[PDB]
Amino acid sequence: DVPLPAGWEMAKTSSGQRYFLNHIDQTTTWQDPRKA
Amino acid sequence: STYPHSPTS
Repeated sequence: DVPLPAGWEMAKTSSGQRYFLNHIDQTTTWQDPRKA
Repeated sequence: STYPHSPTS
């Protein structure tokens, strides 16, 4: 759960957009949760 | 587990 948040979602687009969901808040975070 | 749409599409 450290290398990838567990209450967390991955939406990786081959177009070059790594945007992630927070399944807890229903919020979309572009920011790496491990950086802060 | 779920696919939304890019917030900056």
